[PDB]
Amino acid sequence: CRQEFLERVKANAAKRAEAKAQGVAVQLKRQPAQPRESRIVSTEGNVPQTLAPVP
Amino acid sequence: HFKEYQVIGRRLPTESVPEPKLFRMRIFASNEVIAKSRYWYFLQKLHKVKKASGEIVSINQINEAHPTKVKNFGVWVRYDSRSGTHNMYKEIRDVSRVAAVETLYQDMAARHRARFRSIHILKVAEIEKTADVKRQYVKQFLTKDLKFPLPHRVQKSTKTFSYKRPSTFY
Amino acid sequence: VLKKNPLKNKQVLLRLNPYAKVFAAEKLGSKKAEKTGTKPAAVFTETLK
Amino acid sequence: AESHRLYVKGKHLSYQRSKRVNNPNVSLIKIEGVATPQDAQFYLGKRIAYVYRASKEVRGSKIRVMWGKVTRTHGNSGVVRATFRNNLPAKTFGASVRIFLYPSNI
Amino acid sequence: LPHPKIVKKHTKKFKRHHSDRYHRVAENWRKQKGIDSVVRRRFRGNISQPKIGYGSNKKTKFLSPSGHKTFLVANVKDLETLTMHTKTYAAEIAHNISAKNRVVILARAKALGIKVTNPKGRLAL
Amino acid sequence: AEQVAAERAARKAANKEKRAIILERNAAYQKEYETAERNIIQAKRDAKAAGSYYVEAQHKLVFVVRIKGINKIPPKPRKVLQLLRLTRINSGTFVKVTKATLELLKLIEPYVAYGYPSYSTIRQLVYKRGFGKINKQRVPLSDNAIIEANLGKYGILSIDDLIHEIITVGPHFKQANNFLWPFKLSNPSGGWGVPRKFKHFIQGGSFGNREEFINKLVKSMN
RNA sequence: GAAAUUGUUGAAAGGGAAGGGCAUUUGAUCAGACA
RNA sequence: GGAAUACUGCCAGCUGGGACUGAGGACUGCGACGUAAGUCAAGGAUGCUGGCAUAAUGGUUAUAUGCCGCCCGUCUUGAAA
RNA sequence: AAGCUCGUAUCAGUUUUAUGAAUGUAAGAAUGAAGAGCUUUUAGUGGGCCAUUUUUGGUAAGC
Repeated sequence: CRQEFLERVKANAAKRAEAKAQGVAVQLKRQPAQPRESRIVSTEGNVPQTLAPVP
Repeated sequence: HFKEYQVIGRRLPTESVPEPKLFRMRIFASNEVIAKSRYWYFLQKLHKVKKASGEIVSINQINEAHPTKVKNFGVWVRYDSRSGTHNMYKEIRDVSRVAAVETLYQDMAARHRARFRSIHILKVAEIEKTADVKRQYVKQFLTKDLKFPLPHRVQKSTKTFSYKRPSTFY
Repeated sequence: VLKKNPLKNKQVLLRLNPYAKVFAAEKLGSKKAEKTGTKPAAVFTETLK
Repeated sequence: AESHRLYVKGKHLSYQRSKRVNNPNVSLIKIEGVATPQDAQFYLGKRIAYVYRASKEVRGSKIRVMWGKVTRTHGNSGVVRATFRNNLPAKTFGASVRIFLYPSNI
Repeated sequence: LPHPKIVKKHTKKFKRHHSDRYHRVAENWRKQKGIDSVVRRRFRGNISQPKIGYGSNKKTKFLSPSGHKTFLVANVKDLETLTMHTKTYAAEIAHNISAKNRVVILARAKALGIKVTNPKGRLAL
Repeated sequence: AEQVAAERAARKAANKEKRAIILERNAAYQKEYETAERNIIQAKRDAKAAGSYYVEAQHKLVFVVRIKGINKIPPKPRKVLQLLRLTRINSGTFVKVTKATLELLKLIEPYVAYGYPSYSTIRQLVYKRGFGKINKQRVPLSDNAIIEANLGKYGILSIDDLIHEIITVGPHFKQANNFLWPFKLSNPSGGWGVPRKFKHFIQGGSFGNREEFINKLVKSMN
């Protein structure tokens, strides 16, 4: 049930040691799944192929 | 009133499968949001995908090429009914594709009691050459020098009382 | 003692947001932009039709 | 000569109401020659007077008046709402009510 | 004295339910204790009840139309209390004061400039 | 006694200095928004010129307006509406979009109309219906010192810094959003458009995601 | 010397109920301010 | 090829008409304009003008009119009855 | 209702992530709230009818 908590606290112990041993912006908190960032997707080989209920 | 939309989707790019096949189709709707929703609804039926598995890459308004030339359209329609779904081919004479599908949706509701959620527009095509126009009610208007009157016209009153006894001449 | 709305009553609009004077002066909402000639490619046009 | 009219004749139709609750504070007035909401926009703010006739001579007249202003257009036919100083008697549903030409924006 | 315009909220009297039907039921207000009363459950078209929303404006509470608080007065020594407060309070000569003493109080109140709400009380000629 | 005009004049000098800081910040935010939207436009044009497709960056901010009454609501969504501070009908709040918040929106879809706000709507919402939670006590904004006194802890020092933290969903979004008392909107000026409000927006109703027409909707409600 | 209940006089209303609430016309009647 | 325009969105663009509201009561604050003094639409209405000064306000009251409005109390029951 | 603590990190008919054979835990995830715990004691209360969704049985049909 709490199998992840002890492991992530051990990861918090690894990231606290890494925090002290570096000029740090810490971020040990888990952030939820963000909205998707912008990307330019190219259609050079992979052509935008049409479909329809032909059927 | 309608609007035609090119809507594309390519089931979200993950590991080991980069750049999928980009599934493109033309969607008649009233606005962009409805077009998007209709596209996902069609994708779930054409193959086994979901709304969360993909992404709308491009939504674009397809304006009509020559909105001044009267065309002879033939629309392949299928729709869910009181019984099982079935194909239908109706021929429509109109100026634009948006206006022709508009007249179809109102006619489908009028003669078959099918709302917007039932109708699957398959293919709207121009019939280029006449005498290949199949339906007789459309071929009715393709005769040489068609001169027909509009007998018995109503005169729209602005008041309640008239002083003439109206003349429905034309 | 009473809530003066901005948007209307330009005086309280200038009480908050001191830039409102500069925004109105340069117009900055009706601001024109320079045009380019980046024509869409053959692929985009053919797949649109 | 015959015409001395400096106002537009109109009819007090009803009170502002639902099916079951009438609001006596707001009276609906049909102005003659007005058929749209757009035409009645000229008539907002103008002083209406219901001129009735009472047998007892109060202050040197057997003629009595109730004042009020046209407030806002009501519906799609040019019938306009009206608020009077003292409300209209409810017996006056279908009575002639005088829409004056002041205050003018002309 | 400068006062706001007086808004009463409820000019009418809060009469008891069925006080106009029966003669044995007084017009004096009582709350309908019964659970199946349509007055208690405040139905459409039933009599309005006293509730704290009808409370008069604090700046214009207890004031007569003239913007004066009425103050009952029996004699000169009690009238002499409102020497300083002439535009706040106005005198009210008590109902039981004789016609002999009312003329004393009225003359004295004219001298100090304290307003009497009820002259013409026992002032027949 | 002294101090009658001396401390007053020094206070006026401090007021002028603080105001000037706000001015150059506002100019910086104005230029930021303008160049941002120009970048979206030009990247779209360049994508078409390359024969490519430009996806936009997914929206990170929604405005949620309650559409339904307090009654005949299941508890599963009724708790959610209290958590989004949508206590009465037509009450509106800003929501940061995550995986955690999007499913909260999916539970309450028949009861709210939400979408993605523009800068113009947020500017008009905060300028007109702007109210702060100062210990409690729904305080009207009206003065920049009122914003700075509470949110100077988190950088924010004026009304437009607060709007900036709302739209450009920042490091201190939670504090600016929770500071803002839930907006109390009127019923829409032009009407709802639809005959029946309780169908999904896609099928001729009001509720659910409308994505962009929330700007048309909320500006009439404002 | 109350009310129930009744007579007379004056006003008013009344086409298979009445009394009650909101609002006003009409008739009746009344309060100040101008001390 | 070179334009216009629709639709959509923004303006801390301008300019009219209409309605309801004026709460507070020496001064403090935040501002705007001004070369400064001073002014202001900036911490909630003032300025000007007219009729009446009593039944003209308004109230109480009898009635008319539009709309609403089961007969209270008890006792049952999940309710009405 | 009364007293004594902390007015707080005391939590929530909610979502997420992870652990699991629409329910179970944990969180240095989200969002929401300043009404939290502990004694002492003091009123009233101890029926149900209707409908929606799961699910097991049923039949001319209801159920």
